[PDB]
Amino acid sequence: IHFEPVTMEEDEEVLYKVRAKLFRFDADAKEWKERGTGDCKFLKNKKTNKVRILMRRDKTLKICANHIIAPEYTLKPNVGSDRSWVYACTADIAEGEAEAFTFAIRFGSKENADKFKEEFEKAQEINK
Amino acid sequence: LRALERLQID
Amino acid sequence: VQFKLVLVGDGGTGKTTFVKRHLTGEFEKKYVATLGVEVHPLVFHTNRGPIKFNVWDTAGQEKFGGLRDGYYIQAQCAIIMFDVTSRVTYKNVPNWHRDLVRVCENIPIVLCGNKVDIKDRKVKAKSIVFHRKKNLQYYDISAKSNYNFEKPFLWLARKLIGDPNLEFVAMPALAPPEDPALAAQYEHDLEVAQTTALPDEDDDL
Amino acid sequence: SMEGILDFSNDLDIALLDQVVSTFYQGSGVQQKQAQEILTKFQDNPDAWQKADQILQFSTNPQSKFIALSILDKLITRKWKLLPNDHRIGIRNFVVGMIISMCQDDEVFKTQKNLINKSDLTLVQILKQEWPQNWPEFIPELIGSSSSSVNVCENNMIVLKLLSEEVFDFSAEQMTQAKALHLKNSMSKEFEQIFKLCFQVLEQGSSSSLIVATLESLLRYLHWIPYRYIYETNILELLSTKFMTSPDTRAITLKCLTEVSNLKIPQDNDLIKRQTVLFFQNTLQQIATSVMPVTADLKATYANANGNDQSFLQDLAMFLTTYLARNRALLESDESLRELLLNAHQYLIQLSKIEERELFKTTLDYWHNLVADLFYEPLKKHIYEEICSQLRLVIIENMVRPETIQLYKSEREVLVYLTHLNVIDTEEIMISKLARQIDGSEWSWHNINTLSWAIGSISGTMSEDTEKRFVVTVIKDLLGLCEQKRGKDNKAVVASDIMYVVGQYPRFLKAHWNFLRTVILKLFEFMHETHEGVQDMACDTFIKIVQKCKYHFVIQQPRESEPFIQTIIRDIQKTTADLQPQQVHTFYKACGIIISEERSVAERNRLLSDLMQLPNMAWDTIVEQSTANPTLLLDSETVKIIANIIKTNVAVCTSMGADFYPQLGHIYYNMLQLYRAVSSMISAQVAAEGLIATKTPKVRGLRTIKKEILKLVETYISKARNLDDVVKVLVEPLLNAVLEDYMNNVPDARDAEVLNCMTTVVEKVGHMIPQGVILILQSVFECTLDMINKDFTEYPEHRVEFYKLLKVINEKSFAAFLELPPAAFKLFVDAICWAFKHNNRDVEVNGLQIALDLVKNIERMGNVPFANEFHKNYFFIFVSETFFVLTDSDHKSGFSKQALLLMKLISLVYDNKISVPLYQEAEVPQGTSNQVYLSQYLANMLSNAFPHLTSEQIASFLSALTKQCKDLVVFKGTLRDFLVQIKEVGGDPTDYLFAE
Ligand SMILES: Nc1nc2c(ncn2[C@@H]2O[C@H](COP(=O)(O)OP(=O)(O)NP(=O)(O)O)[C@@H](O)[C@H]2O)c(=O)[nH]1
Ligand SMILES: [Mg+2]
Repeated sequence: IHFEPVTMEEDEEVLYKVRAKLFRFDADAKEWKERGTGDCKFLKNKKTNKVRILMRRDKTLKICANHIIAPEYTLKPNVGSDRSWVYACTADIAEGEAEAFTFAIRFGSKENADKFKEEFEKAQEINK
Repeated sequence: LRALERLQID
Repeated sequence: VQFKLVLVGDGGTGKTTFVKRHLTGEFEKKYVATLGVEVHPLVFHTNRGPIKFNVWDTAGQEKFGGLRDGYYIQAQCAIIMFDVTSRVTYKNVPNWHRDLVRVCENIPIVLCGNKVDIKDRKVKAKSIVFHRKKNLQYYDISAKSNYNFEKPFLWLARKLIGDPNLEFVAMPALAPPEDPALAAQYEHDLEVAQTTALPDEDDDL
Repeated sequence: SMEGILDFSNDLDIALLDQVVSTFYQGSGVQQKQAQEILTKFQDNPDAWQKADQILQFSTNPQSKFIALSILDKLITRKWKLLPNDHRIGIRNFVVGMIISMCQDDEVFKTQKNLINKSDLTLVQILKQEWPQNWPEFIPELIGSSSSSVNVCENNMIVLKLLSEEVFDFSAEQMTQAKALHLKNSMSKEFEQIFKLCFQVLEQGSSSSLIVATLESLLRYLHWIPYRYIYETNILELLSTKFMTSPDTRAITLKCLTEVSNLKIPQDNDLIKRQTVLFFQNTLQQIATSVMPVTADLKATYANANGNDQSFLQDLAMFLTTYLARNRALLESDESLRELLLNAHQYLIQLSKIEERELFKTTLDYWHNLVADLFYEPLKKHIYEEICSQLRLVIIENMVRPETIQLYKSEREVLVYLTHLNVIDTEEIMISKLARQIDGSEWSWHNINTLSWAIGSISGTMSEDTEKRFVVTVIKDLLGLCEQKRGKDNKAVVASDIMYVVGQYPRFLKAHWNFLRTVILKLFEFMHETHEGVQDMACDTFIKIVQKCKYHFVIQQPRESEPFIQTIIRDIQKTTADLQPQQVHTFYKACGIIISEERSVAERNRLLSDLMQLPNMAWDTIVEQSTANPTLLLDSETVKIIANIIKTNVAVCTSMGADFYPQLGHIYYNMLQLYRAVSSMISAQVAAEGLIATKTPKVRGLRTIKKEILKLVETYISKARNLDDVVKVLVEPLLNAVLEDYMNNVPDARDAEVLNCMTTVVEKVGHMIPQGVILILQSVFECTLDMINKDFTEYPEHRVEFYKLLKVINEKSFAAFLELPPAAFKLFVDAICWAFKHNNRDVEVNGLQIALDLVKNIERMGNVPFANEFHKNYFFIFVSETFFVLTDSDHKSGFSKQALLLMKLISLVYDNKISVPLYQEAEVPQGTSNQVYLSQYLANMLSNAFPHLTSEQIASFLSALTKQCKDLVVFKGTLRDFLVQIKEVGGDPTDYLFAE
């Protein structure tokens, strides 16, 4: 006898994941400002094979970086750090309309920073 | 507790 | 779906820095005294939908007090802030609480001791008991280290919505989009950005 | 457009007001912001209070009438007595009238509670000014108007609540001592009449809103009224029965009974004892029948968060703990009260299971009170056996991570007591919990840690034979549990917990050498495990065991050929090969703890030599090739190697202190040469690249070297026992290596650690090197002062260390300031006062102490020219600078030490400790006493700084102040009275006779 009983990134693949702190440059104040600390993920869309950076803040999970790893971008060192990269971004959509930024991302060690440049350049080719 | 010597993490 | 939050406490306790961290993620090192009040909408994504806080960040310095208890009219929730490195700021918690519950007789209130990142802490855990008889939630927080920085809003969201299982959840991450007359413009801004040292280079991140 | 209300030549357009107000409260963005600035400028107009009657009459906006009352509040509290007596009577009348008219319109009474509460508080401000001397009929007329209207009677309860709060709860800071006593006396005189009204309302009333507001006011009365009003009336019966049944009144009634549990009560009247038992009996009865039985799952109820359940359970916890901490003995001897006693504690057991950190802390504090009492009080513990048995399980299951430090120590204390009270029950609970980890029924990462912490926390409570059987059984079961699992993650947790328990039972380790050996060798094996956390666990456990068991590493054990420390040192390279540098330093530090247990000098120094063999060879190499070509120091790898060598020396020196001296001498002279070479490179790099060079990894790496060298020297000197060698071997090379380098570097390249290092040198050997202290001041004083005297913000580290150094120099080698050129001694005084004005507590507190200590140094010099010149030059600078921070409202954190310094300054003159006149021959008749001149200087100073005070106020304040300059507590009250009076106009000068 039968008794009756009682995000938006699921189409992507995580190529690289690393903990980091992200800064944005306020040129009008010649001052770096923190934007978020959390996991930085290189996400590969299965239906286009395009790779983006997606980064969320801990606890609140709010997006602090969402943009394509464009092949034109270039990772530059910052004068006061051997574990960070600086680079300009022309279209980030973490906070609404696509906007341009000079970003800086820092990691826990120079090792993680270099590996990030590895993966970041690998991903740059994937986007071509 | 000489079985401590065989304590392994694997 | 928005709720008025008033934020009160002594000058220098970190009220504006705490809100700013939530608004932009930045940590402001400078102390620029709030004048009267600053209102900032703050939205959180929950499994019950987005909840909007209209934060009234009031001034703690008396000579900048502005409308004082007039800022509390029709608040639906509140945060009282003090500084665990300054006893006087905790001694003044009952005065802010008095001025607050005279205007706002039954609202969820969070008591926050800020700056627990500083080694030489002066208001010891065991001395903090004012919240017990006043039915306030209490949290140690640090706007600098982000220790417990989300707890005051999570607890208030739960009280205001009436769901003790409400959780923060990940906002959906849309696919991001894809001229030569600005290559030299971004090169100027980039040369400056590289030669401005990153702050707090001794932090783990 | 909105800025029109700010024009007072024209009438006030109420409609423009209500639009500005609305744009602020309901508006948004720029419009809201603009209206805010307007409303603040309007409210801050010193004439705006005149237009308050217009708003209260012809506005329709309650927010605007609220702002009107705020403008009035400012005026009543700050300027009342300056008004023509006409306005005072007028304002009073149309505040009284506005309140009556709001209470009579049941519609307004219902919907404008915020505006009515504000009006009540505004009325209460008037009472603080005018009542009872100019209003003796207020209370009788309030009691009369209560019977004519429920809404007015309810609102009179709110007026009295606020009055009680303003007079008894919040007067200490806001009124003078005299004015507070006057109002407390006045309310006390007429309370009989107030209590009558309050008790009638409670016994007869049926309007719950009226009831609740009466009980709200009662809560305030219980802070101060005499007990007879509570125990000689029926009111306990009402509170503990009638008002516990209605959920409306239940929350307020419970808080009232909590306060009643704190009344000042004679502890020898048997009837009052029965009354205290009875109202507890009733309250528990109402809870069991109207709220929930003692079996209810309060954890689940709290988690559901229906209605006000969470607040109610908090308030019940506070009630039960408050009452039982004071009165449980009342229930412990009468057999008819046993059920009541144990039901009350069973509710606390259930409350203690709620998941809510702060509530758990409240109940945990009570449990501490109880189990401490059962531990000492004869014949009590058997009463509570079943309560305590449940508590053991609650505390074990909610154990928090040790090292939330405070909560763990409180949990440990209660559990240690509970173990003494029944060891057998405790042991059985812990073993049982352990089986349900093995059998998987309660297995989890969280649950196995919680239990290991609990087992670890009771170390020292069992007998050594029971402990021995217990420890064995625990490890045995744990080992089998680790085997039982798979995957690094699982096996990692169990293996860690195993080491945690072991680390907590040193008495067992000391008696089982072979076991201790096996432990350590396993930690060593784990120092090669790359799984996240294993290595940190291995090192922390190693040093923790060493701090406790060091003697067993330094003697030769039976069946061993050498002390085990030698076996650790031999394989140290292998043991630590995979550790990160931080972890290596902990290891070396742990070895230094063992080596300091060896009291034979020759063997201790040999062990020291062998331990430092690897860093000393890497050191010799580097010093050889570092000096060859100073290029290497640009190699980040050599810089990292150097800093890690120094850090290893700091770690070992931290363990060994005075014993570390031989190793210091092996590196000291070359280390100071290295300090200089690194210094040149930093300077050379800042020249070639600019100040931005200080932010680069290379320079930060070089500065790290300098900092660790200073930390090493500081660490040794702060612990040295042979100070002859410190002075005659260490100090001179050190000063030559660091002082000039600091003085002659640009501000952004000076290390504040140099200051901290010098503070220690002065601390331990300052008395022996007066020429060295002078050299220190010469090299750091002026150039550091110029860094920190432009704002309160820049160079925060230099700021703090600067005043720590001046403080210690002022204590230990005050002669150095005597030798300063007069220009530089004046900068020293300027620098002390600069410190006064910081809000940074680190700086402010040392600035006041230096000022105090300096005055004492000067006083001890006697009647000599330098002391006489000091008072002539600087006495009044210190009196007036101290008065400034006392009265400016931005340095309240330093009141006490400002008061002390001020009391010392004033006492010098009223004890005739100052030999020369403090004035000019000209400006005062010959022969005038410094006492008279001081009182004149201060009267003039305060008259210009606080021109709104009367001459009489100032004169009474100074007479009181100087009279009381030997009684710090009274002196401080007079200062606080003064701080109240400068906030208003018209302060009563007789207030300053309060002490008299
Ligand atoms: N170390 C530390 N500093 C903090 C923290 N939070 C704020 N601060 C600092 O404390 C100072 C005061 O910050 P602020 O937000 O302006 O305090 P406030 O309560 O808004 N003051 P006001 O009432 O006058 O507006 C700032 O220097 C800020 O960087 C913290 O969590 N940790
Ligand atoms: Mg602010």
